[PDB]
Parts: sequence; structure tokens; C-alpha cells
Amino acid sequence: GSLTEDGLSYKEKFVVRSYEVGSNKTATVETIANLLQEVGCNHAQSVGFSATTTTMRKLHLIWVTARMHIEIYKYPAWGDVVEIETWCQSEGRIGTRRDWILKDSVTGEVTGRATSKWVMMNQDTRRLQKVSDDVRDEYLVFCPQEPRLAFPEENNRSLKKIPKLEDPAQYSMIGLKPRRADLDMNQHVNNVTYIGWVLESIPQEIVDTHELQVITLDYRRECQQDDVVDSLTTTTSNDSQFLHLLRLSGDGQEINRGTTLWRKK
Amino acid sequence: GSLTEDGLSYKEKFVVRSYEVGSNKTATVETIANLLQEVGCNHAQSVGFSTATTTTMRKLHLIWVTARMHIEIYKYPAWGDVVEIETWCQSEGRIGTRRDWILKDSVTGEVTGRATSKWVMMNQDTRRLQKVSDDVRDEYLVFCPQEPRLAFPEENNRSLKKIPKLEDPAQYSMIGLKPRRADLDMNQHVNNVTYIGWVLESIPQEIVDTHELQVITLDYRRECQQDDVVDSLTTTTSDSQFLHLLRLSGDGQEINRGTTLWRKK
Ligand SMILES: C[C@@H]1CCCN(C(=O)c2cscn2)CC1
Ligand SMILES: C[C@@H]1CCCN(C(=O)c2cscn2)CC1
Repeated sequence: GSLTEDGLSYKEKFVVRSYEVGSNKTATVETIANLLQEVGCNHAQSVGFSATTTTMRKLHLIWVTARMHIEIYKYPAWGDVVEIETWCQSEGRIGTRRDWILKDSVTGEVTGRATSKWVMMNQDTRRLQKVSDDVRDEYLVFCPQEPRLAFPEENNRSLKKIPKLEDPAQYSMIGLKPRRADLDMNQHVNNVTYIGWVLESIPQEIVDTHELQVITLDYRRECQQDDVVDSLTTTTSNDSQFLHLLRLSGDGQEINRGTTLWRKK
Repeated sequence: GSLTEDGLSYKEKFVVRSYEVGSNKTATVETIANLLQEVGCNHAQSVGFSTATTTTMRKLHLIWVTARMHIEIYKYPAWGDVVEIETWCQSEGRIGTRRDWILKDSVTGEVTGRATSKWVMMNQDTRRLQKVSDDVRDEYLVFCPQEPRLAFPEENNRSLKKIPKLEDPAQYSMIGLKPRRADLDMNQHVNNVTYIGWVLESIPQEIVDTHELQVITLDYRRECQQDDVVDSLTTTTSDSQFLHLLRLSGDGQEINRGTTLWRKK
């Protein structure tokens, strides 16, 4: 991959692997989410990061995902090449937004797009804090100055408020535990695992007859390596919509909430 | 990737991704196992095996199934490094075929790991393993070297050693392991790599933090269904050596058995 001519965004091509596809022989949404993560890490490394600054490392601060929103029009087939362009933009003292565009390497048509909201947090106390002006100036130079939104729409699904699922849930997957493959290089559960856990409560009948078009996932609390999670889903609707909730198997503490939108094959 | 000059083996280069590495920022053994699988699929596709079945095998409802996997790693590739893998097949008479791999450093050319696997023929409906017929053997002998080519040539080595059954009580255990949709392949079967991850779940974190996995030999006895639950058992048999057993959470039916060998960091 490489930064674009203006150095304000990054592009990378990926060939879809055998183990990355589903029953329809096309890449899963979790594989897509992993590819978004990979191009985001490479963009950060290319502009002198390792996504902490010296001021963030000095104050023990980190970037944490608050929301992820993915919309897929066409999933790449096994063996196809997909090009992803990614970039960041400041949103004032709230935090930063990171967006992506997925394109067909042969046709150049847009086959998917994503947006995510990130907030600053103290690594040790887990206390969120607004972005200080001194931290902002350090990365503003790597972002475009004019707004550049993967989801410009006058009123888009990426910024909709998500409500809390009411018991009893219509569908459920109980006793989900992460394994070592679910952890990152810092022994924390990978943000993609939550996507897989959310989708575990969707009935296989929906999975066999429908394709996932949209998914918006709010991140509320981290799941520890030794925690157990319950995945809950309720239908809220040619198109199927679901409301999701991830919570701790025991006390029922909320870790995630989201919505998915599926269309008929 | 591409077939070598003689068309008797295949090579492919992989860049190590951010989500593919462990706590010491070097690729996991499951990532290595996935890369072995990917280069094996590409080798099969390049010599005329469509979405590793032949026209005669398709006609008779026959498939290739792994019986044993043996991986030895000297140096795990770091995040961002390129690793080149060369793979090939060889017939072993009526028993079945063997598939071997050599892992090399793209910069130095030194061997950083090597693997071998034994495959047998099985009816995909009855699960009855059969010997390699004759009309089938001749159909693929032309894609394998005629003189022996072994990733593990040593006379009386670890790849061919007999594995015993773990005796209760196990010293360590991880119970209630269930596969999720990401653990399944394009045919809704549990991926052979998931078993490696499940075996390693019962290894104490103390071993994982102080040691590196050098060797792993895994026998495949029975498939784990999408709705099955597995228990992972381990006992120290000693460098550190362990004896492993995967079995069904309920009745205690054997699905896998193996051994690992770990070196101090
Ligand atoms: C271009 C970009 C500048 C902003 C920070 N960054 C990130 O990737 C990031 C995503 S969420 C918070 N930090 C590194 C590189
Ligand atoms: C070169 C090779 C030769 C025949 C078998 N094969 C495999 O991929 C295979 C079978 S069992 C493990 N590997 C297809 C192509």
C-alpha cells in the first residue's frame, strides 16, 4: 500500500484468501472489517505513528473505537483484488473519524464503504477525555482540511441513535468466550470479534437466504479475556432489520449494541 | 504466487498483517497454518483443480481429508515481514498423499519453518475412508515429483511418531469450546486450524508468556459439528513438552490428539 499523491489518504490492494470467504465463496464482513483494520494500521505507520503521538504516550492516552458503521454493496469473491482507500478527519474536541471506500480493482466501481468514530481515553483509568488542542495540532496536518465523508447523505444510517434491546430477546447465543486468536498484540479482544458475536444470534435461515448490507455497532465496554458474553437479537421489521445487544453472561452488563440490515438474495 | 519452473511445486509470498500477530508482535502458529492452507489451495487451482477434487473423485463422491499435520517453526515472522512458502505433494501409494511446505525469510533466504501433512480419501456422505484407487492415483501423479522430496527427511523423526491418549485426570483443561461462523469454511465445516487454536487453549498462560512454540503434531480423528461443544485437555510430559486431547464435552468422544514442544525465550 501507499499514501496518495497529496499524502492526505492511503490506498491498499488485498487479494481475497480461501479461508476468508463464506458459504457463498465471497469474503465475510469480518474479513472486510479485518482488512479495514490492516489498511488503517499501515496508514498510521506510513505517517510516523506506532496511533499514538509523543504527547499521547506521555499522558498514557490511547484512541478507542466508539462506533463502527459498514455498508457493503458487493462482497469480493475468493481470488479477487479489492482496493481500499482510507483517511482521517478531526471532529473538534470530540475525537477523530476514520472512513474507508472499497472498490473493485478491475471495474473501479464502489463495492462498499465504512465510517468509524474514535475517542481519546486514559489507558489505565479507562476515563475518556476530550482531545486537547496540543494533541489535535500534531495530527491535523495528516488529515484533509475540507470535509471528506464516506457517508455524506443529508440523513444517513451511520449517525442514527441505537436503542437498548428489551428482554425477552427473540433470538440468542449464550456462553460466548474469546480464545487467544480473538486477542490482539496487547492481549485485548479484537474489535472484529464483537461483529462475529453480534451475528451469532442471527438465525441461520436469514444467513442462507439474505446478504448483510448494513451494520452499525456501538462500543460501550471492553470484554476481558476471561469474561463470557450473551448475544441477543430481535427482528424490527424484501428487507430484514434486527436490533442487537452484547452483554456479560452473568450480571448482564452492556458491552455492545447495534443494528443490521439484510437484503434478499 | 506461481508454480516453479518445473511445474512440480508452488511458491507464494505473504506480508504479515497487524491482526495476524501475537503478544510478541510475531505471527501466530494459527496464522502460519492459515498461510499453509492458502498456498495449498492456490497450488491446486493452478494445476486444474476447480472450486482438491478430480473429475473421477467428483463422480464417485470422494474427498481428501487431513489425517495428520506436523509444523516446526524456528523463527516466527514479524508484523510487516514478507515470508515465502514453497509447497508440493507426493503420493504415498494406496494410503494417500502427503503435502509438505518450506517457510523462508524473503530477505535472507534462510529456512524459518517447515511443515508436513498426511491426507486420506473419504466418501463425503458415508465418511468411510478408502484407499487410493488406480484411475485416481494416475490422474494426479503427473503434478508431484517422482523422486522423494521430503520437508522432514530425518530417519525416525517427530512427524511420524505415534501419539498416545491422554489419561484422566488432565493436568490443565479448557472446557465448553464452541465454534462460531468465522470458524467454518465455505462448505460450513469447521476449519482444520480451529483445532490448533482449541488445543493451545489448555496450555497455561505462564508457558505462553515465557516460551515459544517450536513443534506441534496434530492427529485428526473425527470432525467437530457446527453444533458440538469441545473440551481441550493438556498434561506436561517433561524445554517443555505436552500431551493434548480434544473431545466432545458430553460423551467424551475423541476428535483430536497431539503433542507440542516449547522452547524458553
Ligand atoms: C492520518 C492519521 C492521523 C490521525 C491519527 N491516526 C489514526 O490512525 C487514528 C485513527 S483514530 C485515532 N487515531 C494516525 C494517522
Ligand atoms: C499438486 C496437487 C497434487 C494432487 C493433490 N492436490 C492437493 O492439493 C492435495 C491433495 S491432499 C493434499 N493436497 C491437488 C494438486
